[PDB]
Amino acid sequence: EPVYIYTSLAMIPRTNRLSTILTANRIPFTYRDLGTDDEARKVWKTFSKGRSLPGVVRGHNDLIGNWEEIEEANEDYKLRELIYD
Amino acid sequence: IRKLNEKEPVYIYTSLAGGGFHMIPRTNRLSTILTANRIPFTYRDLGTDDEARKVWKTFSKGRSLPGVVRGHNDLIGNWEEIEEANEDYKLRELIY
Repeated sequence: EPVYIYTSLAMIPRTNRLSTILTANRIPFTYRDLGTDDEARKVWKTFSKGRSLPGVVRGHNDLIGNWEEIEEANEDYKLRELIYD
Repeated sequence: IRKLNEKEPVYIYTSLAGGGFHMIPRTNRLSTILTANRIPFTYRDLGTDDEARKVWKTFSKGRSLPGVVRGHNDLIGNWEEIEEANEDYKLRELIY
């Protein structure tokens, strides 16, 4: 399943940190800009439960976590949380 | 398999970490033009998007980024070609 970093390009530098963490864990990703991407907007609004952007989404609508949660999985180094939910 | 009975998606191919000459201002200008013609789009970042990178390398003919692409690989035009066209665009994306 493809992995995305949900963002708002017009969110904050935190996107760059997220990108660095995924690359470090050899996780390929592409960006999704909620400023222009209605699918991403729908997914983030439905599932974020008020969590702030940015974040990581797998496939069409599997919200893995926002930046803070991704940070947390990374210091536990279980960021490959996102392939097993 | 792919979904039927819908419009081909439209992309602005760009490089979000810049580098390319006037990459961000030209991207911003492209965005304004597409929005002006009421054309929905998403960005493709060639820095992280390998297929978008491959598409541009194959079809750009040396044209500089950013540009507009329809579907998987229908390069409509780069920023300059798109700039000139700003008479009717809808015709070049939807009628072609």
